[PDB]
Amino acid sequence: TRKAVIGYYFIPTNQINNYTETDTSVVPFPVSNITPAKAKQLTHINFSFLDINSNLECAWDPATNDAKARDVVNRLTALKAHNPSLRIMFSIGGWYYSNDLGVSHANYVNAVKTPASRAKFAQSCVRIMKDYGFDGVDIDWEYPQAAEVDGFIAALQEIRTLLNQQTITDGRQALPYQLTIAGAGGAFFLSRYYSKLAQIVAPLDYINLMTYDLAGPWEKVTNHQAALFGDAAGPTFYNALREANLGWSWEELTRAFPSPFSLTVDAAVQQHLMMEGVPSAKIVMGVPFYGRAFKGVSGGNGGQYSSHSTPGEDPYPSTDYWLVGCEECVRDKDPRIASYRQLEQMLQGNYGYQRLWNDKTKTPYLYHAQNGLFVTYDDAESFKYKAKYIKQQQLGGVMFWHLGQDNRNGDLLAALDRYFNAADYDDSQLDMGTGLRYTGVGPGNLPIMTAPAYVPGTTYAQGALVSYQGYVWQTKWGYITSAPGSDSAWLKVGRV
Amino acid sequence: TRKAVIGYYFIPTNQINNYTETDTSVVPFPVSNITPAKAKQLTHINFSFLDINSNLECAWDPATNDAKARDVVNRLTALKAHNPSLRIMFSIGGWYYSNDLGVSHANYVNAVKTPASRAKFAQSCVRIMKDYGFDGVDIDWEYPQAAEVDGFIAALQEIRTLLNQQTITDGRQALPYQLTIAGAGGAFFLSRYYSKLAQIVAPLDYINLMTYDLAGPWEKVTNHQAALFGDAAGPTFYNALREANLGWSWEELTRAFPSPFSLTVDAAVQQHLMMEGVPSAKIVMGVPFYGRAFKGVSGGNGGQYSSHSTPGEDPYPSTDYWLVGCEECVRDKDPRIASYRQLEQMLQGNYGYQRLWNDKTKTPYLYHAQNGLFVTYDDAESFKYKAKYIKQQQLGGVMFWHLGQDNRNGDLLAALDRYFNAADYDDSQLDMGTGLRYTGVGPGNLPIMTAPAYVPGTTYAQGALVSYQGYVWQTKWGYITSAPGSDSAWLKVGRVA
Repeated sequence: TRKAVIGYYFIPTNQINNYTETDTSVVPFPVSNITPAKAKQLTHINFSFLDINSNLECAWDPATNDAKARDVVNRLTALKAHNPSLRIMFSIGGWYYSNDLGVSHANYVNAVKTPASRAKFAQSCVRIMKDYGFDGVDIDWEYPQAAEVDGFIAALQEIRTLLNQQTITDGRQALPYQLTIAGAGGAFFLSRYYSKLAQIVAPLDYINLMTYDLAGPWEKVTNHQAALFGDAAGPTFYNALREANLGWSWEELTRAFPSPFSLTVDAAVQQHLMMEGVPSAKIVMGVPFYGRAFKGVSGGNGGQYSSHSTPGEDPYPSTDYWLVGCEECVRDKDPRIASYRQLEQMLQGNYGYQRLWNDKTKTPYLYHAQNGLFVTYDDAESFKYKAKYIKQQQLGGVMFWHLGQDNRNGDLLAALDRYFNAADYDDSQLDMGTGLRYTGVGPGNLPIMTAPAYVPGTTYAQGALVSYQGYVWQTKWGYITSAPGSDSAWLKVGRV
Repeated sequence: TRKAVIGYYFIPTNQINNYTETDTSVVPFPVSNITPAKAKQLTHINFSFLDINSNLECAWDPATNDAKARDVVNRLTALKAHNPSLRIMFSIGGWYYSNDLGVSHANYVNAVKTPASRAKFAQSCVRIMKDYGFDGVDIDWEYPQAAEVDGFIAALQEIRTLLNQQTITDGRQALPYQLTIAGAGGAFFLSRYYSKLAQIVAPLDYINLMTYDLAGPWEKVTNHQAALFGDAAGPTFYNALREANLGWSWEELTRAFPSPFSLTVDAAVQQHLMMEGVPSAKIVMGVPFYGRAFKGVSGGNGGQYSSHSTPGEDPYPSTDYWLVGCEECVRDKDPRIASYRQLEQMLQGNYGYQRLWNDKTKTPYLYHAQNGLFVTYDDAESFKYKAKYIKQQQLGGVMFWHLGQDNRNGDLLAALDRYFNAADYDDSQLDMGTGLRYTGVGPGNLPIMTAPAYVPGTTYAQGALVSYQGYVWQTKWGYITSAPGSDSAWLKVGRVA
């Protein structure tokens, strides 16, 4: 099965209301830049962002010029002429609109509260999809909290029901309408709904993990924002998942969630696979097409794992654009983020940057020794390892934020497509390194094992293994006189 | 309020059938050894054991000569003439009949299954009680678990309802029929029903903790079977309660169940107290009137915490009776257990036992330097600390297994009585020592705390404290924008006044 390649196309309301394909000053990345070749390398384009209004319905930004909006969307859907597998999805949410303190947060909370609120919300998602010509719905609520999860789940189910009916009604069996969500790519936010991952994922074609922003100025120690594997020399974090409402035992929690642990792309993917009912084929790995920059770093590790003096607040609470060479940072008034396109130019401009490589995390980074700058980002090389991991772990594919950040030749997207589909690319010898892998074991990723069948009447010593009801179990202490599943002394450690 | 003093009177079926008060080789401890003085020192005597038969009703072992049984019970209820507060309870169960692999285990499981079976069983309990002249019912199922707990709870509630009505019907308001259970005194068995303790204890007058047998042949390191507090030098154990179906977060389980931990009497009592809805007044501390012996002890620490080579199977497989001076052991064919009466005599003979004391555990032990023997037991001195602990912790009293193992003068029972009631005994300055206390905290013994009210729309740093909906909560990581509650970021750490 072809791996999914999901790229966000983000466009601000002001750029839509002023849409142009001839003036990068107003619209830096017009649809016209997605050439036929890029169109064939993508399987999905997530148009972003729409929101949920006080009427509790899916809707565009109130200031959007609907006529200009329709025209932008029509240019995207026209790209399907170049690739019959392409879907132009639309995304509702995003950090700005849906975070706890975001402008429209109450609407997300409220929209999923009742059967009637959900019905109306779901119906609006499909009407918007049909009216503008989209091929599916992606929800990016960052993020529902424990008490809102059941409602969120019911809303996704409602949408799934309506989309499946629409697919039949429109004769889209060949390219069914889809439903996806952008999911947390780190344990802190993931712990919000982790206990009910199976229910959340059931109605989706894909859960796109935002496995990036795993480091940033809000953290005290500089770090890679999307390390594939862990580096013992880098910071470690509290494993928030051991506090999710799983209802598991101490041994179960401890073996699934070692803490502290390395916040990596591999950790997030494995944490999802540990849950029963979360198929690997639905898990999509997100990657960033931008880097995060820090100032005030020390030496000795090329800028890595250093204290820094970068403001973590948003918006950027200053006017000092200190990321040397970053012209884009000036137009966007923030030196803490830089598109791969801009980073590539910075590197070729003799601005004092050195490109270093961390072979544990399998990610690149820039170090500016003169000014004390550090930049964590991804490139075509880090993408070789991530693509090989996606194939080995049998994941659904890759997702990225965002298309306007790739260079002019579209190298990052082309690389991803190459790694999955080129007949002449062979990564069989690609060395995945010795970086730290996440080793938790949960219900959904237990090893296959064998053991004598449990025998009613037998007394078992500590450490004894038996098979019962399809699993292999082990005793936590001795003189166990009752069966696995009835006597708490047993720990499920293997399957089949 | 007077502390309870509950003593088990255990008599095997063969002893009931051949009952005699003039032949110690037939009946080692007849009821006549319980003088009026001793009767006054007790508040309860638990006659043991009755059982639950295949018809799922409370019943005597079928081999019991019924007339002889009534005569034995009559001798016990006659004791009430000397103490208007004394109750002769009867106990259903015990290890032999009720353990998972015991001869009547299925009858316990099946009797509590449905409303109909529970009604029938409960009625049988009250019928036997009235028929034989008992004053209450004690259930000693060792131990219900899993799916059986809800049924067990419902059966206890039913017996309660029936006893309360029987009390009124018989005009027994001055001495109401009572209901108690013998409860696990160690975390491994306790973990079976721990999550539902409040429900189990609600219909009870008392839950008598079997806070002994915390060490034995079945363990590889020698140790005190009933240490009051922990000795950092002794073995520690896996805290099984952390595996019970509680629904607590990792932090909550870790704070409530330190592991490894010292298996002590104080641990069991505090573990019951960590659960909301379990009043100290209903908790009764059990103490042993017997000791456990081990052979093969390496010397150096008086035989404490040493490897040993004592058989663990039951019955005793050998014929080798290596407990020097324990003739009782010879009669009973087991050198691994001996009554305080017998241990006192062995201390008396010229056998070479050194009576030693562990000041952390507040318990005595014997050490036979010569033959490499170690005996863990309790005596009048260890009872001083346990009795003070009972008073300090506001527990309901003390329970013991069993009356027949006290010395002939009944010194152990008299000591317990003295410590709770004698005007001329004063433990106000008795030093409880520096032994390890159980310090787990569970929402059930959550302290009063004070913090600013949670403010919606605020972002909190790691470790921040706020008050919200009756509790004080702490953040486990930073940038917390969610409200305290089920949300994973907040930890309940205290109660709001």
